[PDB]
Amino acid sequence: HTPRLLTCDVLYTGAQSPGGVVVVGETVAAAGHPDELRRQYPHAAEERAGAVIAPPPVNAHTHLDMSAYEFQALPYFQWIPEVVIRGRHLRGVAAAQAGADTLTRLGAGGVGDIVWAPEVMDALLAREDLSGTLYFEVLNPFPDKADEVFAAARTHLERWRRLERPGLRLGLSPHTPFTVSHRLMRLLSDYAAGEGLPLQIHVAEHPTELEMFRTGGGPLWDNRMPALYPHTLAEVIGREPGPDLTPVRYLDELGVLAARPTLVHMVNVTPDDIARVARAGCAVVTCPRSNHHLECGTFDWPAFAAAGVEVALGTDSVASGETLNVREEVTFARQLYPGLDPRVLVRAAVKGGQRVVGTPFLRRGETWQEGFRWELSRDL
Ligand SMILES: [Zn+2]
Repeated sequence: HTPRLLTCDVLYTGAQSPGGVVVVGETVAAAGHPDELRRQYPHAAEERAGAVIAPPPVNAHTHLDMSAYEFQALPYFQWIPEVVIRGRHLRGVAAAQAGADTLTRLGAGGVGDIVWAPEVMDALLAREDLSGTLYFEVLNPFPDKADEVFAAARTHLERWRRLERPGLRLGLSPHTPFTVSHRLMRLLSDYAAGEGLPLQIHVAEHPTELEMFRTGGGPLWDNRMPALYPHTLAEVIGREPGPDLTPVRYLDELGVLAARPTLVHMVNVTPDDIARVARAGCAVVTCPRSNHHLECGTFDWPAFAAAGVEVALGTDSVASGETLNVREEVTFARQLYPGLDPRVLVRAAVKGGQRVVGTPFLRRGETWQEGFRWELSRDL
């Protein structure tokens, strides 16, 4: 027949750069380094196929439905009006179903979705086109309410666990280290660890979070809505904030990292925090655009990579992440980390995410799919 050599900047079948794929008809003949290919197929016509050739990326963290409650609980979300405004429509089943539709049109790559409304979980759990993990979000900073909140959450979880099918599993998501009491956090992590339920916790997203764990105050805590929290952060976390404390150290000493939960954002951490995460074997999900729009600072990917921590990519909800298309986060991340090997970004988008949410192979014999050529991606 007639082989075609499609070349790209980064290929992921470990990622390779430069990259290339020889296609014969609609079948992959070979995939690897391009020079190897031009030498193996001298008569093959070449085609510049764009920057990336790889399976559709996994959106390891997003919210297809949210609550005014979680917006109200986080002061820094309010400081960026556009985010609150954009987030208002992200309520209920209809909006969630439309989001899932978008994910499917984008390549049907896996997804790590945080769910708020029980009715949304009912609907998404029944989506035969989705794959990944649906994490039920739990939020309550009052120690005295921990037992009852846990019991209510467990009931829902036990019910849904029976509806769970291969490819789309149920997960749990304690909101943050400061909107969930220390008692409820441990009840949740222990339960999930024992039942084999994946976990995702938003940690150290904004710098003001690290500040209050150190001083008990600052722009976040001092500007919260009083009725939504106990009178002191100490009451929420069960210990006094201090100079040597951080939300990560808090979770580590609380014994929550023992369950190997996936930590989201993780922008404002210290070298010691990174060491604790690496030791525990926790994976982390970074949402580039979201962090930028929420003025949270920048995730230190090179530091996490050097520590050997598994990194995945997410877009976060569209309120702060713009779109549900992770291909766009890869582009953004390339700009954020000039010294970081682009191959690391692509591998993270695909393999990293798959490992977090639970990947098509691109090799000889496999059907060549246009979905592997990112430059041709359509969200409609
Ligand atoms: Zn989130």
